[PDB]
Amino acid sequence: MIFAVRTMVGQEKNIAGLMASRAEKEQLDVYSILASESLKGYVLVEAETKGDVEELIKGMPRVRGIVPGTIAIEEIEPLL
Amino acid sequence: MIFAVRTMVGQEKNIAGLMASRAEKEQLDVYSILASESLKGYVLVEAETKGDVEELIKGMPRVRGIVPGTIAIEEIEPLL
Repeated sequence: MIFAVRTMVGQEKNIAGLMASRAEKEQLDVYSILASESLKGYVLVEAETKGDVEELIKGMPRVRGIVPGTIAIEEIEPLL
Repeated sequence: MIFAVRTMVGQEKNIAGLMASRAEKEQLDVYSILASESLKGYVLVEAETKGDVEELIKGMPRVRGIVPGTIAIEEIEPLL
């Protein structure tokens, strides 16, 4: 599933970097990460479960939470 | 411009994490980063110049280099 993680605007790359580090370190089932200045205040994360992402972002400063529901891949390209 | 950085297969997320950290730390003009297990051996990087990406990946273990030319955004979605 693709999830949108809501972040402070401008912290997208910083949080994506922290996510990638934590995902491999904690061996979370996180498959893809997208950060872009063109997508303000969101980091897109492909993961097996919502639980994976909840654990991924736990205690992360400047992360607000996960957008309810999932993101269809079709939503992504136009936003970029 | 969008660049494809060629990596060792399986190190895509690890390198993306290192990239995000280095980009903000060195204040490189790197705008977007995409890593995905679905895209084997490549990390996609949006940057102002090729120079930015060359500096981004400098001395990075498990990075082979930059794919010649640039990537049209249309190439991205089908590969995912």
